[PDB]
Amino acid sequence: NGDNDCGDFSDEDDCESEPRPPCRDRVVEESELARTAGYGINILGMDPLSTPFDNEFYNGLCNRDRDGNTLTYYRRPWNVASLIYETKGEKNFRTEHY
Amino acid sequence: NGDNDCGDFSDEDDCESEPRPPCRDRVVEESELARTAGYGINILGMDPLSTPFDNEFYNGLCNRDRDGNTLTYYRRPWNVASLIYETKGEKNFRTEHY
Amino acid sequence: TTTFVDDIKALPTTYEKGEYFAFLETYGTHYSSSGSLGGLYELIYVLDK
Repeated sequence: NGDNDCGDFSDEDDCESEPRPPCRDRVVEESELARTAGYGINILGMDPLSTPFDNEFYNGLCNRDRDGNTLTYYRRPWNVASLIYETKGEKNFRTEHY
Repeated sequence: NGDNDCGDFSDEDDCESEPRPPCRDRVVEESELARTAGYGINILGMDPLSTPFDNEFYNGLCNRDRDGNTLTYYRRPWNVASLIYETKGEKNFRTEHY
Repeated sequence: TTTFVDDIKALPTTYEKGEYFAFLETYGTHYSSSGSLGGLYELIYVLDK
């Protein structure tokens, strides 16, 4: 049913019924975005590491993520509970003289 | 009857009668707007979160949302009770000297 | 949604603070009854002599 979990076509290897699509609307895959939400940061080490878990598998009906800079629809995997696209921005400055 | 609740064709799996459309007028879907009205802000945490509930299912006849910057018709889901498009704008400034 | 309903369906009933605290971070503590889409900006300046 278009649910890729193990490999490229490991689960979809045997298709007896018709290839029923799970979602009909055009939703672009999460390319280079928070899709890779797993991180192995070391409190004693350095910057976060790669993802420790699978973040591509999804359970059922695609949960729409209709947000972002441009007009495009992303997917949120079943492993990621939330995906916000807030473009927050701030800065601070200070000075002193003795 | 063109009511997407379960899946792309989960509820519409068996269509014996003609595909009667629920609304005849051209009403564009709510693209990237308040359609995603669910937010899970943490009082002890940070900015609001994603939607915790399905916000696409609608009950019956489309409720017109004829408002916005341009001339286009949006949809309001059955989960969202109201959707106002008021373009309010304000600003404030202050100064002092000791 | 089917994801949240399955979480409430597969949910304990004997005051499991461990999972409830875990479930609390998943969907936040309290949802928004009314919001305001848009955006705001602010600027703050200080000076002392």
